[PDB]
Amino acid sequence: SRSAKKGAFVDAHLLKKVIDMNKQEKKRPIKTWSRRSTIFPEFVGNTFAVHNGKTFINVYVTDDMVGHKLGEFSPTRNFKQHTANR
Amino acid sequence: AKKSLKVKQTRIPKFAVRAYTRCQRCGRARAVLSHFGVCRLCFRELAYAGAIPGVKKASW
Amino acid sequence: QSYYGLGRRKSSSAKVYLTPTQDKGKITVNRRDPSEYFPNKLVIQDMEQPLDLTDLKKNFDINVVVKGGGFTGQAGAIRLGIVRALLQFNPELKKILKSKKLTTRDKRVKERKKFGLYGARRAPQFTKR
Amino acid sequence: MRKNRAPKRTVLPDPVFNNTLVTRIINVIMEDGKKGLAQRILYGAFDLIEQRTKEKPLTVFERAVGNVMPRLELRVRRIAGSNYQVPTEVPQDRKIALALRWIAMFARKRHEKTMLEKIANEIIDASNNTGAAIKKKDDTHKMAEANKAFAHMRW
Amino acid sequence: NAVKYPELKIKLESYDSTLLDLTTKKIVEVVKGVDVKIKGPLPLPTKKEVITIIRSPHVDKASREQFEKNRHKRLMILVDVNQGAIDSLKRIKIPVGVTLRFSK
Amino acid sequence: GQKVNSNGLRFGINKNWISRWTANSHAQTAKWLIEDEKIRNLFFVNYRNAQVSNVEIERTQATVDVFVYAAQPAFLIGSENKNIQKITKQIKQIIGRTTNLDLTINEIGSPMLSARIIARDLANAIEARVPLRTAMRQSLIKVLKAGANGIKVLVSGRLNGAEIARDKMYIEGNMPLSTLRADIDYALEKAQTTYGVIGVKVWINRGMIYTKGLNRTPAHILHPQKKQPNRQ
RNA sequence: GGUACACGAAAAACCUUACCUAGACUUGACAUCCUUGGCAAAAUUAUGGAAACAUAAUGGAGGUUAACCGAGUGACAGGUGGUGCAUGGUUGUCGUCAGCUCGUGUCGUGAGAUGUUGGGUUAAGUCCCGCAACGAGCGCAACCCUUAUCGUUAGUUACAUUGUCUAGCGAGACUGCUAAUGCAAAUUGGAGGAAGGAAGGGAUGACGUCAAAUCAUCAUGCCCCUUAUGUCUAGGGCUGCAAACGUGCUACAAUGGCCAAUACAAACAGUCGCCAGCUUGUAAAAGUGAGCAAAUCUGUAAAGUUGGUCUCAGUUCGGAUUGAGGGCUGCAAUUCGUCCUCAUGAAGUCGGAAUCACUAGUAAUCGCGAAUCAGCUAUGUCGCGGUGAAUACGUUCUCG
RNA sequence: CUGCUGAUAAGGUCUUCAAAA
Ligand SMILES: [Mg+2]
Ligand SMILES: [Mg+2]
Ligand SMILES: [Mg+2]
Ligand SMILES: [Mg+2]
Ligand SMILES: [Mg+2]
Ligand SMILES: [Mg+2]
Ligand SMILES: [Mg+2]
Ligand SMILES: [Mg+2]
Ligand SMILES: [Mg+2]
Ligand SMILES: [Mg+2]
Ligand SMILES: [Mg+2]
Ligand SMILES: [Mg+2]
Ligand SMILES: [Mg+2]
Ligand SMILES: [Mg+2]
Ligand SMILES: [Mg+2]
Ligand SMILES: [Mg+2]
Ligand SMILES: [Mg+2]
Ligand SMILES: [Mg+2]
Ligand SMILES: [Mg+2]
Ligand SMILES: [Mg+2]
Ligand SMILES: [Mg+2]
Ligand SMILES: [Mg+2]
Ligand SMILES: [Mg+2]
Ligand SMILES: [Mg+2]
Ligand SMILES: [Mg+2]
Ligand SMILES: [Mg+2]
Ligand SMILES: [Mg+2]
Ligand SMILES: [Mg+2]
Ligand SMILES: [Zn+2]
Repeated sequence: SRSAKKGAFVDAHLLKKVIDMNKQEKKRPIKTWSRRSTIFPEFVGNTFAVHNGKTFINVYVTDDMVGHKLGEFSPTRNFKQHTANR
Repeated sequence: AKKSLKVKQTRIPKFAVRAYTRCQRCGRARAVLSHFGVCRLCFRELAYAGAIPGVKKASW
Repeated sequence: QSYYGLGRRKSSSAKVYLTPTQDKGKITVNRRDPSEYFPNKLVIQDMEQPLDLTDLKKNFDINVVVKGGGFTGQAGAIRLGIVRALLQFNPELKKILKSKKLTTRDKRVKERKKFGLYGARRAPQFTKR
Repeated sequence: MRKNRAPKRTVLPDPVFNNTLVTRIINVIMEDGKKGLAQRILYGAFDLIEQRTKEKPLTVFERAVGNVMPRLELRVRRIAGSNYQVPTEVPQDRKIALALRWIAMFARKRHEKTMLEKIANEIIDASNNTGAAIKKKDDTHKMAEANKAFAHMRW
Repeated sequence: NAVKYPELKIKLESYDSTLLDLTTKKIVEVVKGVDVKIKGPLPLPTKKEVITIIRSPHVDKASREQFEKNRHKRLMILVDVNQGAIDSLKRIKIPVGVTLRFSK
Repeated sequence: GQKVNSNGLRFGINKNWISRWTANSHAQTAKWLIEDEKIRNLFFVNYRNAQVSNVEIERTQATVDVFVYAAQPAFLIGSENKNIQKITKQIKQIIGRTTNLDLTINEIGSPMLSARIIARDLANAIEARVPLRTAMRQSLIKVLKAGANGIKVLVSGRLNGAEIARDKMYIEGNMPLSTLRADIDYALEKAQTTYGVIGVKVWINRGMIYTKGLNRTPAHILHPQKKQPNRQ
């Protein structure tokens, strides 16, 4: 869907943080709100805490999740069972 | 909350798509006529008062 | 001695030029064969209706200019134009034409859509419960 | 509670066979306001009648409509329970209109190929007093004859 | 004698009609009082804009009224004017509703 | 039921527009439409004691002309033209110093048969705790004595401070509201009472307009002289 | 309920936004009054940052402080917080139905009656007769706009097959003439006429009922909050989902599906736009690039006509759903945009009890345009034209 | 020309005033 000449998209604050934490050996979860950022190849191996709307859900990216959007692996609304009206 | 929203609308945002058109007389956000910059319920009042030149009732 | 007529119908003007000739009428619409201009859906008889019952053996050369409307509207316009030009040749046709009422503007035009209505006169579905 | 009788528009003579019934049945088989399509259907059916019956299409059509054309109508009048029917003589105009409506309705339901052949074969079948519109006319006639008793009381 | 302005195409437009006719009358009167051959004050199709507004403050979208605004338009082209006509034209004082679109 | 605005129904047929200008673009059309509203609202809400019947605004590419018809223009004039400069500076601040202002005060002749000032007097009397029956009766009798046709006054709201809203109407003379030829002047005002808001609507009939045309003529400003200045 | 349910909302990804989570602020994001100086606010570049905001930069238009930029400062600002059963304003409904009243007079102990009922005629309490009533006001009608014929004015950017067309003024239709019957209003028929008896459509909506709707367009009495129910920002939400109803679109098909050629509109809109032509691409579109501030240039008309093919099947119908590759807008398209291509191919073969709209260019049907709009499964709303029907015997029944 | 056809929770606003112009 997204254009070709435009390419992918990251907020680049996430990109700077990812580069820094990749150069650092003792990585920890990266608390990010940018659900719009796509998972770049350099992201692989890190763990992110994405703001689902209320809390920060931890997602561990792999060599496979590369390409999708960062917030796509976390939800925003929860529904599990209805109740009988009558 | 209406005064703060009016003032924020006058103030320029940091993104182009952030900008929306509010009525200039009142502060109504939806149903704004860009030709006149006035919402429908104030356009009716101005037209009935004769403020807008050339805006007469239509018979078709 | 040519004759000129101006008919109208459903917002479609017509300019009909009647020329006296004795080598077949050879009706012509907008420099094109009527059988090709119209869908030839027998609407030709509609425009010939005032030129059939009285006469077309007089072999009037027909020069028609129509700009506007569809094809039935255009046919009605040229019918009215032919009649009105015929009023300029031997006004005795005026009585017979008036008898069957081919010399009156139809006056029927499309109404304007009204707000709250799905059209000129249709109304939304009404639910009571 | 209207106390006004509606006007009537001209029927217009047909510009091919000079028979108004042709224009009437064209308008009856009209759908989506397509005069050209309706006229094509009728004239193709009449040409098929030429090809089959080897007789005059207008004469065959008149023989069909006159035979299908009913005589009595049963008007529903409820008083306490169900409805007791009332046989009344119909005007000629409504008689012809009902004949054409039945012809078209039973023509657009037959099992055959293109509607051209559909209506053509329906007309040729109704020309010999054996058809579906014939069955409809027979049914209403028999129902009126059964309920002949209440003909005196209408309203 | 000189001209200095060939084919001066004055174009008039206004929300009001009668004021437009009066202004065109004054213009043609002055330009005939001076030696200029006016082509003619012809009319052009009037652009009509229609705005539809719901009457009610809250609900009942069905009840809505309409308003119109017409931009009446006239055309008038002068062949040769010269200073003798231009100086007289300077003192016309067209009313505010009328709008000029002089094209030289 | 609901009735269309008497002024709005007659505008563009037998009534000219209170603001007469043609803007450049849609962006400027809103600014010019709001500035005139601010000016008129200023003249009406404040400097009320002068009985300003109506203010008309006339603008070109860059020049603003204001015509203020008032019954007692001495209050606008002030003591040796004092408040005149104050209101001039107020208008200049409202529109802009870059434009040229042409304010013009006009004494309105035969003020009594003007719905705006009749309604303003009604609202002032209501706010001053004057009894309503007496107030409307005196206003109606003075309007009729002024020599006009029927006048209809509708006063609605929390009447006399009551907890249940009522409405009181006085029609005295023929007021054809469906007729378009009639010269009907309609005004509406809000009396801000200690118990809330009272709405006063005054229709006044001033004869029939038998001369076809979009006015372009004064309306009950002409019986005496209508010549006051402050212009250039 | 009728009078809510494609309604407020004529555009919810961010903003809108009023909701939730979280990070920040306190005479405040905005304003006045006062003691007081103006030698700023913006915008942008750095670092910290989810962004609010902080520390440094160019220290800025100007006009000496005019507006605004400040300090001090307490009155206060602020509230889409409650109460539409405290209100103004605006609106729905009975209903464009024909009613609602008043002054004087008279009748009655009185509420009250008369006029307004009675006979004719209308859409009408429209009008005429009668009459203890005589008059009057609002409502009805006409005056207003537009369509139907014509004259005149004007001929470019229309026409230029020469009188269309556009828009100012005017003529025309007035029960005006005639026959019938009625006291008279008036009703019906005929003539001429483009138009005949409210010529078609619109605007126009009486007193009042429903304590009808709106404190969330706006204004406002009263109550409530005042380092928080006020303010800024980031993320989520208004798009959920066993279900039920309303309004619409698409279909179940040969009056048709697909392909090719091709004829005929009106109205409207356009300089962050309409986009002609050309090149590229299976296509959405991209690049180049004229023309147009517009009767000049642009916004492909479709149904329709002809020809070819399918041959009555869950199909060359039907397009839902689903996977993949791309286009555009936008900081950003996952929650949550739409378009194109490829691929898959749910239901559905005319829909139960029961209901809706419509009396001519109407219903049905086919396209075009505009408003809000960066973009939008608006199939919604407001408009325009093309083709273009059937029926009305009558008020027994049904709702009002 | 006589089918059938039953029910509808409680309390409630709304006239302030003529002294008079
Ligand atoms: Mg507010
Ligand atoms: Mg927006
Ligand atoms: Mg629809
Ligand atoms: Mg139902
Ligand atoms: Mg939001
Ligand atoms: Mg400085
Ligand atoms: Mg100083
Ligand atoms: Mg209420
Ligand atoms: Mg009565
Ligand atoms: Mg009596
Ligand atoms: Mg009487
Ligand atoms: Mg009327
Ligand atoms: Mg209520
Ligand atoms: Mg309601
Ligand atoms: Mg409030
Ligand atoms: Mg937010
Ligand atoms: Mg919603
Ligand atoms: Mg085919
Ligand atoms: Mg050209
Ligand atoms: Mg093209
Ligand atoms: Mg074909
Ligand atoms: Mg199946
Ligand atoms: Mg298919
Ligand atoms: Mg998406
Ligand atoms: Mg099948
Ligand atoms: Mg009707
Ligand atoms: Mg029963
Ligand atoms: Mg019981
Ligand atoms: Zn507004």
